[PDB]
Amino acid sequence: VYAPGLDIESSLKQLAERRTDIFGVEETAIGKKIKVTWDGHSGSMARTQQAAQANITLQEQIEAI
Amino acid sequence: SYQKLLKYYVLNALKHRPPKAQKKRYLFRSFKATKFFQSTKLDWVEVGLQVCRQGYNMLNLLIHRKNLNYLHLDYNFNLKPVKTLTTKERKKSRFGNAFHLCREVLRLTKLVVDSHVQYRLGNVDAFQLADGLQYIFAHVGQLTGMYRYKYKLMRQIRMCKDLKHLI
Amino acid sequence: SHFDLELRAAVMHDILDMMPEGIKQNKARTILQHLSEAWRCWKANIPWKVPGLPTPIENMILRYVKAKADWWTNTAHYNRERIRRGATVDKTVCKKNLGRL
Amino acid sequence: EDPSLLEWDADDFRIFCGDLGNEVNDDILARAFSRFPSFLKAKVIRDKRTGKTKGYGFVSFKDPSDYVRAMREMNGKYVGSRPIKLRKSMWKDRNLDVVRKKQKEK
Amino acid sequence: NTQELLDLLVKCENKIQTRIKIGLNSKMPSRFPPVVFYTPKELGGLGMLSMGHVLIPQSDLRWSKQTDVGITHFRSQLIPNLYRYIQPWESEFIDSQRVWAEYA
Amino acid sequence: FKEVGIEFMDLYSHLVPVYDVEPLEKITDAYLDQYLWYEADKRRLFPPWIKPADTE
Amino acid sequence: VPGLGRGATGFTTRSDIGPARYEKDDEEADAIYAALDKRMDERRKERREQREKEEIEKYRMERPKIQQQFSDLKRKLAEVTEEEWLSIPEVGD
Amino acid sequence: VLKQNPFWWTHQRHDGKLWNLNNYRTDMIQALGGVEGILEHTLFKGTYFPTWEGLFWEKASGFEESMKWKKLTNAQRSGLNQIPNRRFTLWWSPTINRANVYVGFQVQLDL
Amino acid sequence: KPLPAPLDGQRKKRGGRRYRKMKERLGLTEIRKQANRMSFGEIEEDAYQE
Amino acid sequence: SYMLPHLHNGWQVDQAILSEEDRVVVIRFGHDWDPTCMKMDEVLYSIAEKVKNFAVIYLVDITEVPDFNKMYELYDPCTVMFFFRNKHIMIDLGTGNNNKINWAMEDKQEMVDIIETVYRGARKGRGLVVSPKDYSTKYRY
Repeated sequence: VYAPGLDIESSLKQLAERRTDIFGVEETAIGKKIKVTWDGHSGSMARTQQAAQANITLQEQIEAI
Repeated sequence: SYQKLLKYYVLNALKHRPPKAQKKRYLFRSFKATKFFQSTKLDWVEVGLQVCRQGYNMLNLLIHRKNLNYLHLDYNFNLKPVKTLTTKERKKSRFGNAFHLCREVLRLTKLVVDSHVQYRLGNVDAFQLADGLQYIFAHVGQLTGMYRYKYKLMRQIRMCKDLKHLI
Repeated sequence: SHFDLELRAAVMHDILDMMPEGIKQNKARTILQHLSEAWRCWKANIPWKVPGLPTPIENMILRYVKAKADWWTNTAHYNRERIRRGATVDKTVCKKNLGRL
Repeated sequence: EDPSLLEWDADDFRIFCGDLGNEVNDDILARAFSRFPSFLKAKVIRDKRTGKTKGYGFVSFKDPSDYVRAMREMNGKYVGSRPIKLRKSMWKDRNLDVVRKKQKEK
Repeated sequence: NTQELLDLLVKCENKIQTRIKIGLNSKMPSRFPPVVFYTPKELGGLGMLSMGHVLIPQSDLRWSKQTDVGITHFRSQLIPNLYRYIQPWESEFIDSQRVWAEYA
Repeated sequence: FKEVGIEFMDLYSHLVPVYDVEPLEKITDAYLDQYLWYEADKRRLFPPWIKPADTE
Repeated sequence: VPGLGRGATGFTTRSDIGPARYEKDDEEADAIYAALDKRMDERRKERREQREKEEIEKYRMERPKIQQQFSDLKRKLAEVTEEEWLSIPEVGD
Repeated sequence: VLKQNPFWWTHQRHDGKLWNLNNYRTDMIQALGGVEGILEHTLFKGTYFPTWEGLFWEKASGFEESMKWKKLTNAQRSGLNQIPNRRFTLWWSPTINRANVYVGFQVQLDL
Repeated sequence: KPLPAPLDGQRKKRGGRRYRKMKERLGLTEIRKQANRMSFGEIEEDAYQE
Repeated sequence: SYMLPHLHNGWQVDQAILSEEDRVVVIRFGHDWDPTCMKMDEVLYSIAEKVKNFAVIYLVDITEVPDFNKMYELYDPCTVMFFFRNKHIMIDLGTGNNNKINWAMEDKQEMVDIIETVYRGARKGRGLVVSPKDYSTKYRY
């Protein structure tokens, strides 16, 4: 079905924060307010997988800190 | 030729507007202030060959980015395929206009520096060097072909033809 | 062009802002349907009065409908001026403009 | 007269399921159809010497009543990688073809 | 008598022809043959009426035919216009008066 | 009488109203129109300067 | 899981659309290049931003924003009570 | 009546038929180059009928009997309406599918 | 209500009886000759009268 | 507003694609505040309940979920893609590339036709289907 009321609020608040041409009576700027991804090539999963594992373990290191 | 030269002179004079108040920032002074650059005094022909090689390297670093090697770029910046291309491979090879514009600019630079190195070697004298340079600048339309990737350049080409007529 | 989508989003956000969290999980869709029904009633030239709707919300909806109606009239007139003066258009635009006119 | 039609026949009803994905459905038909009503026999016709699935398979059901619900609820149901088509089993063997030929002249 | 109307007519006819060609294929052709448009409906064509100056290329009129003897080649100009076949209003009126007096 | 349904033929220059009337009333109106025109022509209600005429 | 675990595979047309196929020194180099770009931009930034600000201010003076228009009705809407809030009918009638 | 009438000024019953175009049709055929010259461009000779005297078209017959009456979706109606365009294109293929008409890049149909 | 899922029919496999009335409602027979035909070659009637 | 459900990361997106088994999954990649996405999302909202039987719609924010940009070449304002049983289905719109839509159409009827054709073809077993209209020309006269 359609999204719940609180999800509608989540969407609307983000739209307001991103569009001050309509909402947000402070200032302007259309889209402005006021990371490794796989390239789809099979010969790159090992590098991409390690990067996510290498980043998360660093995130785990940050988590320990 | 006379009439059109006058036309563009008048157009520039009429459309002129006063410049704007900048803050006087200097690109090469900033580069020198940086640490990746250093100064030296070189012969112009040496610098020209240097720039030709560097431009070739830059352009060649842009085709093999996709790891899709079916296009070969020679040292005169004439880009041709290495084989017959499937339609899918033609679509992959398809490249934007800006790329070809830069390629043809570097081609013109190559032509000029090659003329200068010819004179320096001795294959031609100073008179033939000057004749070749004038021919290059009056026939950049025939030799290089930038009008296929930017049409406003037909203005430059026809103006250069008119200048040739006048001289 | 999409002033109507913009206005609808603005009014929905404003209404939802002041509504307590314990009721927005259910009444958002109903208030949107009320907005649509009010617009339909205006387009059809019939009286629209929901007896149970609180008067402040009714006032806000009336303002929304007024703004959308103004935009609707102006855009219909401008598009018809285009088409009549002579411009390239398509069957869907021509039919929608005919309905509005 | 293949000696392979004497395993399902307990006075049960055989549904012939065609349009099966060749790569799969060695026993996934049994896995799907075991939910109703209980353990049963569901074979897949995989020709020998090639290991390639010929397509159609057969499923044996205890009652005509359970078979009705099974057909109405699995006709076109996504099994494996293809939807399945269900029809009635023919088993037109000799003991029945002789009777058919006898009836023809009558 | 109206010079603007002739230009409008030919522009609109070209628009129709281009619409048909675009429907045929996404890329506009060069030197499309006019036989397809102007062949009569009952003969497989569109039977399009013309009020412009369409010159049929001499190449298009070549046609062959084979029989037991072998192959034989043959030929046969501009498309007719509607106005040459429509009768003027002035002649219409004068002939009407005359014919109806005769009938009386 | 009943209600007549109105739409608009779209000649891009201007819209032309088009009315759709109930069939029985259409029949009665058509008969009345024919009868009135015939009798008016018989009695020469409309002088010759009212156009268009049936003849030209 | 990145999104390759789906077993999917991308597609490419044109060898122009983005990518190509980042350590301490690369961070320093990127800081250097960002400083270079900002310093080059600094020429006319002040005048450009001032003109933009004045133009938007005048445009808003001449034609306000939608939520600005609806601020009054929103404020008054604040008044209504929770008892009315959950009693709102539905268009089904 | 919603339909626009081009002959809003005359009635066939009273004024008669004020024009005539049979001569125009015959002259159009002659100018296009005679029935045989016209037929050259089509695919008629590929059908291998002995002559063009006893032939007849079948308007709106299609591969589905044309299925003119049915409860098809809008897309299916669109396909049923594109069928005649397909027949026309096949009929005129010999003179539309040539290098003179369409420029470069030729491609062979598989098999 | 949503669009129904565009399944085709299982396919009228039994005929006559009810089904001839099912088509006699709306899809009854027709001329089947010289009403569906165009008669290629000549025009017979006047020229342009589509 | 956009009452349509939103996906917030790559795992959610791929789980959404793998959840459906007999309905076409439509995904709109783009920013909700871009006007092109505004119009396209309005059309999708209009047709969502009509096509609920055989399709499910989802919206994806490029910035929130960028991991698909490289593989799928998501760099236009708004793009629409179709999936069926984890298979990316292609449509021969006539635009030159069959992978996506990459423009905001305004007729809910043609959108419904496109989704229906994709469903028909994918269920039949195809990986590419032919649109019942050629969008090579805008058809404006």
